[PDB]
Amino acid sequence: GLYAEVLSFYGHQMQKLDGRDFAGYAATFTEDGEFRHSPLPAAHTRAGITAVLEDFHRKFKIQRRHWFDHTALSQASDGSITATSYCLVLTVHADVKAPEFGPSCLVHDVLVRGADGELLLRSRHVTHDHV
Amino acid sequence: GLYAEVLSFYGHQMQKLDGRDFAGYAATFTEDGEFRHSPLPAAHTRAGITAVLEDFKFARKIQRRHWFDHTALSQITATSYCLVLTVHADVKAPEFGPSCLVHDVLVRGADGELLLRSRHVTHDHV
Amino acid sequence: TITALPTGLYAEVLSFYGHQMQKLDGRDFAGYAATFTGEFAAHTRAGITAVLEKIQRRHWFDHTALSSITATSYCLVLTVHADVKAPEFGPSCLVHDVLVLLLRSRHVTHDHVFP
Repeated sequence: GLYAEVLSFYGHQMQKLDGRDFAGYAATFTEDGEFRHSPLPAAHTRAGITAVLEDFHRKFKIQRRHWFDHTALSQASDGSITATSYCLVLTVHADVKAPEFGPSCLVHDVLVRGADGELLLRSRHVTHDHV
Repeated sequence: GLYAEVLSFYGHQMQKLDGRDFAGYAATFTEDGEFRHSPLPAAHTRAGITAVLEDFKFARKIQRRHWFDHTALSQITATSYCLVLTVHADVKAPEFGPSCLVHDVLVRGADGELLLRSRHVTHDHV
Repeated sequence: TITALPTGLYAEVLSFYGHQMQKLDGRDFAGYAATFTGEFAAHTRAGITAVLEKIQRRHWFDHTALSSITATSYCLVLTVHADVKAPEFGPSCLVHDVLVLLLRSRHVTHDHVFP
């Protein structure tokens, strides 16, 4: 049940990000949420995560898609859920049917539960397979 | 439990489509099932969906794969990413495209099976 | 429906694949072979490990379909070269598995190889 719940969490989360719902995407993080886009320092809090998303977005006629695969879960000692997933970024250009691909990434997530049973992302660290 | 069942539903459904089992694929729709390949009039009923698939360029040298990702269910309405792969004989690297959004409406069958009332596909490059 | 398999088993298979492929792609060839009981043709874990023996590969899976449990999945291999952001793709494969979670056999066919 937990595995399907995390996949569903990721499904809604990524569709917000790719739909330019940067505030909704940040809302899936804890309020002290930690996000490292690349090995620039990590962004902190939802407002910080939102700012980082806008800035890396200005470079983008463009429709981005963040595909996930092979999510692997494990329980930490503090009740947190460690998640590691593959991610492949698609960049779709207007009137060009073939997307261009890259980067291929590893997504290191720390998930938490809480009083109301809902999951939230404490931290996300993204590494690039070509780096 | 429903989320895993929908992923399972898509796994069998897409493998039918990619295996050129167009009638089996249409059988995953309701009787009045509706399919819209792009914003082209939409096909109606199993025969209409099957006919549309038969008509639409390719088996001696082409193998297609319709990958799904990030299924999100809501209220059953389903939206998933889709990426089409075109594999050519003796060519290891597939051709990619289009990248699509799959807007689905899921309902409960009489046998208790899942079925698609409607499927609307949009293309990310349009 | 009455012939459907439990949904918990389906998620368990996806999780099984998630841990399994990450070991393989991390060049943990013994850990990957440890997910077999098994034939791959190579036989037993020691034979599988030996056969497996700059570049970072990723084996993506999709559309797992279950039916001993017979499993068939799509697989797409990514080859990522150092300092090159766009991966190289291929082959696209079908993964035929028999689950008892552990594998006796994995039969991989290539979509670009026609009869």
